[PDB]
Amino acid sequence: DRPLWSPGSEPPAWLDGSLAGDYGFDPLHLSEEPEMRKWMVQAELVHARWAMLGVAGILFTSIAAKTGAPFPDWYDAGKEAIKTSPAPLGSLIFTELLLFGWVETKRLYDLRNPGSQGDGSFLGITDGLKGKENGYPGGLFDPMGMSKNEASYKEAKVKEIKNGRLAMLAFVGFIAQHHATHKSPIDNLLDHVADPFHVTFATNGVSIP
Amino acid sequence: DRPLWSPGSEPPAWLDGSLAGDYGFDPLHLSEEPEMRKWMVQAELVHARWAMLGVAGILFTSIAAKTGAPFPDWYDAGKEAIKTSPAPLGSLIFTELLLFGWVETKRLYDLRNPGSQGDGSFLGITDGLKGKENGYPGGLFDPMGMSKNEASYKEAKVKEIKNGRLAMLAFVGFIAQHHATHKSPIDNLLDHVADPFHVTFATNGVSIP
Amino acid sequence: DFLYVGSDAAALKYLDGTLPGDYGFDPLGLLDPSVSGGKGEGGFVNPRWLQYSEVIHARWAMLGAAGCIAPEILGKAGVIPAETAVDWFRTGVIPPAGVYKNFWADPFTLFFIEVVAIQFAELKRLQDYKNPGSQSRQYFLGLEGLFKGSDNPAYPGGPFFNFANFGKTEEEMKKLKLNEIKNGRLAMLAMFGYGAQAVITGDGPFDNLLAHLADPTGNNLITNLGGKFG
Amino acid sequence: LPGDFGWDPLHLADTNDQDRLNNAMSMEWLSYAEVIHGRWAMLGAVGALSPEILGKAGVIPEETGLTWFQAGGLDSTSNLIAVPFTGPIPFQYWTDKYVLLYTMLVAMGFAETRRWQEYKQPGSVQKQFFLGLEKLTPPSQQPAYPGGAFFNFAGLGTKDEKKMFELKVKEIRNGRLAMLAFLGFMVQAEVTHVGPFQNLLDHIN
Amino acid sequence: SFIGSPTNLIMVSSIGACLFASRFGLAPSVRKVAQPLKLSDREVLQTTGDPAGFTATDVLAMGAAGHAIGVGIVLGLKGIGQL
Ligand code: CLA
Ligand code: CLA
Ligand SMILES: CC(/C=C/C=C(C)/C=C/[C@@]12O[C@]1(C)C[C@@H](O)CC2(C)C)=C\C=C\C=C(C)\C=C\C=C(C)\C=C\[C@@]12O[C@]1(C)C[C@@H](O)CC2(C)C
Repeated sequence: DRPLWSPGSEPPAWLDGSLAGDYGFDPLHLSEEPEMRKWMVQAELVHARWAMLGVAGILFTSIAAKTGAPFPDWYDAGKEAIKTSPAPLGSLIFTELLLFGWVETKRLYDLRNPGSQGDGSFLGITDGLKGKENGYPGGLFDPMGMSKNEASYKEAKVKEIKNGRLAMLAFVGFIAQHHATHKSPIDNLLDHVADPFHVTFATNGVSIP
Repeated sequence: DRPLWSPGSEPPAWLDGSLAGDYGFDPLHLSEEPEMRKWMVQAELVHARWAMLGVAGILFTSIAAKTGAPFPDWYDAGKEAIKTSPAPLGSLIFTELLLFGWVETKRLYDLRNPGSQGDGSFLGITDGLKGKENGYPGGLFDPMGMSKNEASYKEAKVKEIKNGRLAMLAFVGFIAQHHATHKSPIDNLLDHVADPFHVTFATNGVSIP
Repeated sequence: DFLYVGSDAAALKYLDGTLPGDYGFDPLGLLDPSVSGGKGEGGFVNPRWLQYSEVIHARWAMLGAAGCIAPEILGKAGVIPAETAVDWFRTGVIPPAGVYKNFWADPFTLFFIEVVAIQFAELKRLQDYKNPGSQSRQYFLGLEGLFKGSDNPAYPGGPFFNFANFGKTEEEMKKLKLNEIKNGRLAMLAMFGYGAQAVITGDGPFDNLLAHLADPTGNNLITNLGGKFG
Repeated sequence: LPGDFGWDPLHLADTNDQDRLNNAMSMEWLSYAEVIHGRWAMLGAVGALSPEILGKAGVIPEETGLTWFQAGGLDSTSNLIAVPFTGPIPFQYWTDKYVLLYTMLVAMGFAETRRWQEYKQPGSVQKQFFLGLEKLTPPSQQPAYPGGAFFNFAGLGTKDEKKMFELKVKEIRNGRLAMLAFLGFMVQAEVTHVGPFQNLLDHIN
Repeated sequence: SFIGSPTNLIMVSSIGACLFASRFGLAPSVRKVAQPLKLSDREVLQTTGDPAGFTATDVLAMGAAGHAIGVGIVLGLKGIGQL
């Protein structure tokens, strides 16, 4: 009744198609327990969102570098950023660690007990900072969005998870062909468009001995 | 009840003799599906018409070259034309690509739904650019033809498809004895009529080990 | 007529005019229904998978035996240019033997294209072998109607796999089955030959045919085993 | 049938099914193929022995009369195979070397398609159009023995039954003798490169 | 193994002697199981043509034994300086 990851395959019993992007691909039987199922859903959502954010930032920086603006490569960007950054190394990572620890244990204890942070303990807000779904919060994180409508929310969930998986593939592609070519992903794309019949993953010397 | 491609053979059930030149020649049983039959008959009609136009142009150029008018061989004629033509390569092929792609899609969407272009969406004309039959349009393509009479239309359909198949045979023969003799087809005809018992496809060297 | 040279007894007792082959040549014995008895998919030694792999090996051998010898006589003639007309093991399949430099892409690029396309093809084939007709239910570019298959996963048929769709009668279908399996068993030995001839002479198989034709005693097994490169 | 000596040592005719079309091994198909193979064998024997006698006797002008293989172009030492129309023929015909093959292919293809379509569906191949050639070959229940206005135009067998079968037996036995004779000519032309009447004269002398 | 060599003659005579030995009793073939004096004349599979029990494995083993005996005879005669 659903398009699976392989046509004619047997979908898992714990994957009933009620999740976003539920293509029934799970050969290692992970997320079988419902608590770990929720934990895997949360982990996939946050890894997906960070993959899309990092891929978008990498693409924007590489496009700006290709257009002539002074921008670093997606690799060693922070290495040449810190020497001009007023914030030194050490303090920056620790500040982001403290702040992200605050946000992430807040959302962690929201995951453990849904609606636990909607009691007004954090600056007296009740409707906000309360989880609407498994890996989907509400209140502050939906300023104008159409999550009120159920069908549009489901379509946006499917779009978000598919874009997330595409961004994971994009990030592994980024690191792989950066180690292959030592060039920007936009430079690799322009090389592929310029000479598709010869420039590829096979004629780079490395990865094809 | 009809002359077949082989006397005594069994004609196909889908070839009932209601088509132009329906000799029941179908060993691979193509055009069995009605939509596939429509696409087969349209492709055969257009290939026949273009083969007839090509053989007419080749014969005219070869006859003019024999009689004394300056005309190159039917092979590499575009090579000898592109050095003197004002239109350079690239622009000419893409211009004819655009125009005949236009006509290709117009007749394709007339084939899929008949009369879909007779709604006046193109220059506000109704009776023109409308297909009276499957592979046979109507309106401005028949200024003074006798297709209004149905007997003359059927006779002209049979004549057109037979001349088209003869043009297919003429074109494959043209390329075959051009590769065999490296000469014009009119020169080949003159050589065959000069010494019929000797000058033929046996003594050309190539194609006979 | 029937049976063959090997033709072990207690092997013709489970095959008699049923499979498209069934010439009685099972000296070792691998189509016994007692082999791989029980439940589940199990193993590869079973009559269904053996017939499946035999016809797949057969058709692949037909395609290979056509493609190995096809450029050669046409290169002897004026059909294809002799620059492209090279021996089948010198096209890039064995780079120690030789590669064709004048290709539109790198041989590994063509290898990746082949890997993607035939991985799609063979994985759909395997998934339809596990679940018959299951590739006509999942949406695939709007062409699910031609992947319905038949009861035999080896012989799917349909609007595309049999687009000529002749052999509707059982007798003509059985004759076509026997013809396919016999020409495939010929192509078996054709590939076995072609490989052995390539390793014993270093030249192409039609050149070996010309050598046997011009001098049968001077160019045969005994002289070529004692010659250079083998 | 038209012949039964009880000599089937390899048992190649046992196929446990009888059908008019396909399988290439029914008794009727085998008899038809053997009869026409034999008829081609006596035409081959007479065409490969006739220029030999009339060449040395001077009845026919002598150009490769003693060697049918040289007349057809069969040497097996030129480059590849002793396929006819490939060996160097010293005599130039009115049809040089290969359009003769083209005419033979188109004519024999016409006749073979007519024969095959009579074999598949009898009585239907003489209906549509053949420029008036359809009336010469009426249908018959035997594929090897049509008869009629052509073939059996003299009417030497359409008067009884027993003499018809005697002619069948005589024709098939002369045909099998012709097969053995043409295999002999095969062997002599392949292993000696000299015509068979010359070998007859050598083994007489 | 040139046609006319003494080694070729030894090989062909050994092969022919082995086929003669296996044709009419006289050898532990697939038809004849072997006791200390090789009796009891059994039957399995089929001979596929000529009579007795010359199966696909009967001519395969006797050819193997005839070939292997020939290497002993030829190299034995070569070692002592004969043929
Ligand atoms: C484009 C991908 C995408 C999509 C389709 C969604 C969809 C959704 N998210 Mg999500 N989200 C995303 C990315 C995305 N998100 C990212 C990257 C983050 C991290 C910042 C989040 C963080 C997040 C939270 C914290 C919450 C959601 C929620 C929601 C739901 C609200 C519906 C809505 O407003 O539509 C969202 C529509 C869009 C995002 C489309 C806008 C895309 C813009 C136009 C792209 C251009 C901006 C980009 C930076 C420029 C790229 C430049 C590049 C070309 C170089 C819905 C399921 C809420 C929820 O589920 O509540 C029930 C919720 O609480 N998301
Ligand atoms: C047991 C190990 C072994 C192996 C693998 C080889 C292999 C080889 N030796 Mg050696 N040799 C060996 C032991 C071995 N020998 C021993 C013990 C001695 C005794 C001293 C010798 C003495 C010896 C001499 C004196 C010489 C060799 C030579 C050779 C070569 C010729 C092979 C040949 O004649 O077959 C011919 C090839 C075949 C029969 C091919 C096998 C069939 C193929 C694989 C079928 C595959 C086709 C398939 C369907 C399609 C392929 C896939 C495709 C789609 C990509 C070969 C590389 C000769 C040499 O150097 O030549 C290069 C040579 O001069 N050898
Ligand atoms: C691909 C991936 C994970 C893939 C996992 C796979 C296939 C697992 C497969 C299976 O589990 C399934 C499904 C089901 C199981 O039954 C079986 C197996 C087989 C086990 C994660 C990527 C995850 C990728 C992520 C999260 C990427 C994040 C990127 C960020 C944060 C970027 C930050 C930057 O810092 C950089 C790097 C450099 C700077 O220049 C720019 C900035 C922006 C500063």
